[PDB]
Amino acid sequence: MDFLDRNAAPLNEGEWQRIDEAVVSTARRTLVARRIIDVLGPLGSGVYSIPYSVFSGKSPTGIDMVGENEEFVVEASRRATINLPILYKDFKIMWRDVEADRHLGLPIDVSTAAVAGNFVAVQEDHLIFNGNVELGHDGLFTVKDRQTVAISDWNETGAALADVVKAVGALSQAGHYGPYAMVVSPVLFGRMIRVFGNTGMLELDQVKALITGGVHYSNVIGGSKAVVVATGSQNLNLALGQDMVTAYMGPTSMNHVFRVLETAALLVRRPDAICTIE
Amino acid sequence: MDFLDRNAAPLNEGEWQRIDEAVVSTARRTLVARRIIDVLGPLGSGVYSIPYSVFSGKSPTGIDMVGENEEFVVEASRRATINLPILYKDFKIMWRDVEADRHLGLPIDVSTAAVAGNFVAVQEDHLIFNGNVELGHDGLFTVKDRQTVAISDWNETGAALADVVKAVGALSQAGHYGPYAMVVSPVLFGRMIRVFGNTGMLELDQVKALITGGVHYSNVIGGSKAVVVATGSQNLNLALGQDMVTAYMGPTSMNHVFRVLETAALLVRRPDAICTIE
Amino acid sequence: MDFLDRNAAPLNEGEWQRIDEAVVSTARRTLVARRIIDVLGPLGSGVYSIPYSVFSGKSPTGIDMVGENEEFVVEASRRATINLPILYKDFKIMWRDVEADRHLGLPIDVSTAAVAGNFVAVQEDHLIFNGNVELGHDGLFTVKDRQTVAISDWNETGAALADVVKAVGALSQAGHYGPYAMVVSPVLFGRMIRVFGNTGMLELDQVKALITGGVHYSNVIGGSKAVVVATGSQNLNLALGQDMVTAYMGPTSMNHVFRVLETAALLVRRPDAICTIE
Amino acid sequence: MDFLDRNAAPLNEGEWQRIDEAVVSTARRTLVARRIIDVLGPLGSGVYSIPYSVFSGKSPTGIDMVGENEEFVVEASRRATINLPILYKDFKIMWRDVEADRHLGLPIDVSTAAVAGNFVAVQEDHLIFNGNVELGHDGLFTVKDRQTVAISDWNETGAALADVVKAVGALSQAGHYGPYAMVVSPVLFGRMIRVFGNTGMLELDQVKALITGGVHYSNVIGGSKAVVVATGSQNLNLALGQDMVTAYMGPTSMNHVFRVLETAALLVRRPDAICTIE
Amino acid sequence: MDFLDRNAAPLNEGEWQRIDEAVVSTARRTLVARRIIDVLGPLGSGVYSIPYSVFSGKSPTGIDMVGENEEFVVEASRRATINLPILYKDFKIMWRDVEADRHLGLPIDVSTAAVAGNFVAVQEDHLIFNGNVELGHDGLFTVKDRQTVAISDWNETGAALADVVKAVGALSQAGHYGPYAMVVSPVLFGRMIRVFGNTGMLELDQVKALITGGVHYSNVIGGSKAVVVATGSQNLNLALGQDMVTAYMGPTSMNHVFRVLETAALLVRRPDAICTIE
Amino acid sequence: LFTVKDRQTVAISDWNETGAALADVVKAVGALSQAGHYGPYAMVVSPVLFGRMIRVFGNTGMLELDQVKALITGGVHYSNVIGGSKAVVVATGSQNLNLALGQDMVTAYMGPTSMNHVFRVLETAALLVRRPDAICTIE
Repeated sequence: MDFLDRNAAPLNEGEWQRIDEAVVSTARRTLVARRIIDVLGPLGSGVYSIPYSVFSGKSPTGIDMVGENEEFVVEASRRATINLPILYKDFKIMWRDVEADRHLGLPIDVSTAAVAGNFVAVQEDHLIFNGNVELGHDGLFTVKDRQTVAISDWNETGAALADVVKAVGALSQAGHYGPYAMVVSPVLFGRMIRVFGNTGMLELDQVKALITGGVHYSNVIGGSKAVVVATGSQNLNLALGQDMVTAYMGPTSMNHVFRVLETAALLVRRPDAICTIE
Repeated sequence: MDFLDRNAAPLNEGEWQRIDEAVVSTARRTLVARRIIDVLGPLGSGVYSIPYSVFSGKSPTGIDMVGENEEFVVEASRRATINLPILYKDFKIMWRDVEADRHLGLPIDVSTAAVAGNFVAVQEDHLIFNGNVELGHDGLFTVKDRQTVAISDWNETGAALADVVKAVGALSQAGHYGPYAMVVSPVLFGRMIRVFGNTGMLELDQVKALITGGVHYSNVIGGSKAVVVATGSQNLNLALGQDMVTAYMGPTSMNHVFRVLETAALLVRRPDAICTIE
Repeated sequence: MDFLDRNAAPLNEGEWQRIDEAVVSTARRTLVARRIIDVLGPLGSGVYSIPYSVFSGKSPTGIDMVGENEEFVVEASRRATINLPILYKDFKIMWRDVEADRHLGLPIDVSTAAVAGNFVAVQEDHLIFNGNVELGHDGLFTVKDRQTVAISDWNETGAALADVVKAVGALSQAGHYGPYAMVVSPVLFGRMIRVFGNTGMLELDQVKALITGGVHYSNVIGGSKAVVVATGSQNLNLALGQDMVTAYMGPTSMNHVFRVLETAALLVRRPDAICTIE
Repeated sequence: MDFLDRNAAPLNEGEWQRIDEAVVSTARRTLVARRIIDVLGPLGSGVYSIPYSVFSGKSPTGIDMVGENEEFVVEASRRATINLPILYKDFKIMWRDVEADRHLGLPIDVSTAAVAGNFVAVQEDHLIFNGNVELGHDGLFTVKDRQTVAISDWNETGAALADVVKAVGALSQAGHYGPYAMVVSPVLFGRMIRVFGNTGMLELDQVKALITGGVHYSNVIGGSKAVVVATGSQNLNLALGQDMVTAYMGPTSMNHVFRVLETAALLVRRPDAICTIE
Repeated sequence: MDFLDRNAAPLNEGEWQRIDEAVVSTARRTLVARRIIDVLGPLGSGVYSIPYSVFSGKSPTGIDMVGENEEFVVEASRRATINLPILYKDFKIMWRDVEADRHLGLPIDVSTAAVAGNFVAVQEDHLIFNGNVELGHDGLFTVKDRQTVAISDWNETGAALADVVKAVGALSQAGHYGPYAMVVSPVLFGRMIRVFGNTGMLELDQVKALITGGVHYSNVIGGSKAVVVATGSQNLNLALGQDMVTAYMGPTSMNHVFRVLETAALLVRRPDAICTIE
Repeated sequence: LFTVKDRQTVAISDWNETGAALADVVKAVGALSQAGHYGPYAMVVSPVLFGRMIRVFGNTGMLELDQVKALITGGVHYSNVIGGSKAVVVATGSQNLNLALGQDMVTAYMGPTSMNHVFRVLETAALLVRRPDAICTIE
């Protein structure tokens, strides 16, 4: 394999294991998507593209004593295909710090790696929620066949629950029963909590009664928007390629340079399972 | 056995284990019934019908120093019998994807299986709650000897708690003490949460105090209805036959074709334990 | 051979044995034609068409002291070829019945196989007597030079003997001495069970005394028709390719489908050896 | 098995051997239906219900050169289930008679056992011919799609033969040929004992010459009734769960109670195989 | 591999050997594109898509004494992906012909196989030259950045040579030297068969003396059209996933269906290597 | 080939003109292309017509027969049995036509008559017109 040429770096196995931990544990905290979008794979380092079906059509289910029908198939409305981009960010580790570790035992400050891990995961969320124009990707706020609901004035105490009930209505019309999850921009999340009124309860918990998969803010979603997602590998997956990892790129100047790379793409297999409120 | 002729498919043991997981984990999330109706069996692949007792009559319990009575039996009001239908839905796996897996190692996208698992489980819920006319089955909203309560206007803050107290009254009159569970249509679930009033509490939690088995929405229950169920193998079971499984059916065209099949039926042994609100 | 398969089928040997026995035993019960007409063959599955000779004309015959002449040759009035169709019907054995046998112990319902056997035997019967229009076959009621005898009203006692006498006159006038056989539409066969005059045996018994090859009936013969045949492997043959057999065809849906097939054609070698009472 | 067992019962092997034989030899003289209908199985003591197929409808057969078409599949007009009742009576052997037998040789009184065997055999016969309304079991006289013939007086000579001719004239024209069988009520069976014309054998012996599979009568059948049956497991079976057997139900006071029981039901696979003269 | 396999198919090895050869030897006479373009691979049955690089642009080269500068890197004008279609047709061998072959030596009719091989080869040729709009596959006549020449009549002498000179005068001046190749429509290919002036060889043989890599024609190409190609894998390849092969798709009725399939697409790495005369 | 009812046909031109025979072959190959048949085509011509193809095709300065032989890569042929002005164009190969031989041409001894030895040449042959639309007749 060895594109991940960790043999040529100076960092010993302990320093690698601590870099990998400082990346992974920063991913786990930073990502919102992998809380509501299930991982597919990881597939392998070399996979450049995925063929995947779109199951955008509703169809009946077979029910009989014996099984005398063949019309009760599921058939792809189309076999789409998607290329897996690279998300990457780079951090230096100064050669003096490696020398200090290897002689004195003052250990490498891997927080540079953790900051790269954050700046990659932020981009991963941005790709997943907002899509990306220039790669020709689509995301939950761009995929064209999705459901949509016109957002009401969420400064009124009746608004957000009603709009959630509209969204779950439109998902139920598609035949996507629960469990639903929802992700909300901070501009609206700071309203669901803010218009409790004299009725004296947070709308966030009122909605969390219905949207049993939970609600999240994400600063990545610009402006007033929300998206309701019927969760599961039946509807979406996040296809990883090669999971979030740090690569060595040789030195530049005397310093060492490393790259965090991540090759993930969003498989929206069922746009009818997505309902944006916007 | 080998009606489940998984020897003839190309998919290796790993690809089968991942299909089985992608089915089972989709069932577990999708089903509401198996949360409030206990499984019976699975009985076996070959069982076509079940004889089962109806215990619809209340009777005294023996209490003595020694045991000098024989009138304190439980006797079936009738031995009914029910045929176990097949629920099924089919999905293709394209031969190219199997070739890609077996050579490149780009793995089978089993989400086709998961989508079939969903479209079967949705039908299983539909059969259990709404019955099925043409199989001659009955369900919780059709079984004829059940209790019933006239639903009030649940747009009023007093309504739903009062109607639940009526329903638990009528169950207690049958001698079905708790724990009760309740399933509610979304049209009413979006009202129990919506008429908190200035008293500023969700009726859903107020009812969840009394209906300690919990409350669920299910889009399967059309219109304004609810059903209250005194849970347990003493009152109901879901008899499986052969638990939710995927079968291979040979190829059609070059493609492979698979079937999810499930043979379950609802044993309403005690209609007096069911009380619909409608 | 091995155009059929025994081995990919799910059935064990005892099930094949019961299916084949139920087929052969329904054929014997139903193949009226193979009582009055000899089987040529069965020649084998590979035979597709057969050349045969028709001797409709009559010719001079040699009487001389030395035998000088050579004009006296048997000339086939036409020499022809007939194609052997397939006669087939498919019966479907449900997977659940195999599963019940293999685990519970209830034997297979081979009644479907017996009904397929009957529908094949009846199709062969209909072919032999009436002939398939699309294939351009000739049947005993549609061959061109047969002795047409006008039928009288068999409600008069002795009329069926009178018309049998007419038919056996017409056949005897054509070089076809006995033993004749006759097949009767059953509405007339019931009308032949009368005590004949003062005679002290049935009109059926007088007819059998005259038609020593026996009287039969079959559903296919149109209302109030009958046919008298001057039997023997000269005057007529039935040519069999593959004799009636069962073949598996793989699954359809998930149920096992089996085919009963036979290849048969009527060789009317002497169109004068046939008399239809109509 | 062991639902019946003989180790608990008091009797020595010879007393069982006599009680069994005194049952069986009283049944045999009374079982009429088992003469005209094939027994299926007996399938097993625990067989509670049977799936079976009813071929009321008719469909075309394949006649074509290559056999391309697929439509020519045998389809049951309905698939049905039957529930096997228990037929039984309880006969009590008083303990003193046994205790006498052990010491004074005076035989066990078996006459109660013979009476139970008679009552069971009579109930079997009645269930088969007349059916039972509570169990919803149609009988040979009451199945819906049976053929029917408006009976004449049978007080002319030949009217019984004429109606038998009508009945064979309606099993034929409906796919069934012989060997037929028939059962008549005794009032009519006497009216069939006439010398038929100048023929020197009884009209009963004519009807037997036409109905070669046997003519019987049972006092179970009321008024002017007869049923004509196209014999053979392709059409009808008597399905036996438990063939008639004696079971020890333990004591009562100190007397011994034994049960004769039988489990038996009529499978009517082809309704048109039945014709009733009525 | 095993997505196609021959153990399930009925044929003996010689019947496969003849059916394969009757495919391949009918393809060979018809494959024109494979004469003018290099086959790449075949890469593998499971190769679903290919990344490839399009060098439309031009950039400076390093010419300097030390080679200090870094800018002189080859950059693709775009990086692109192509999805390999399946090219196929289904040809049916009727079971009777095989069964005849086993018993009477009459050969399997291979002519259907040759017709399928022809239709596949024709579709390959059409896909390469003309492209397919639904798949979005540009062809040699339709790629955007190809060179073009406004055709003359070709009804003067030398006009075909003059237009060929224009085409080589536009592959040269664009980085491509020979050996060129060319394919013309037959209407024009006939118009190239003139004796060229006083020269004593055909104008076709002049064009072949200039276009040493070969001149061909295919009826697939409509009207006045010709394409001139700078051969070699540096510019174009035909990428093959599966080279043309026969696959057994199982039975249908009892007949055998076989599929000829091929997976193939045109890689246009250098668009300027193509010039169309049109 | 000249009788099968589902065959393609072209109206024959006056081959006493120059180029008319090539133009008719162009029509026939057009109709076979429209039918979905590509070459190698073959052709057979009555000698009364075939001789009319041995002309200088025109300014092209070569024989029209060599033009047709370049367009019809199975070659032009002629026969006695194609009576009058007719030609047939055929998309060759077992995919379209076959000639089935039972017994390929052989001599058999029939014995003496009078005393002169009689011999019989025999053959069994029939035409498998597996695709009538693969035939186009110019007539």
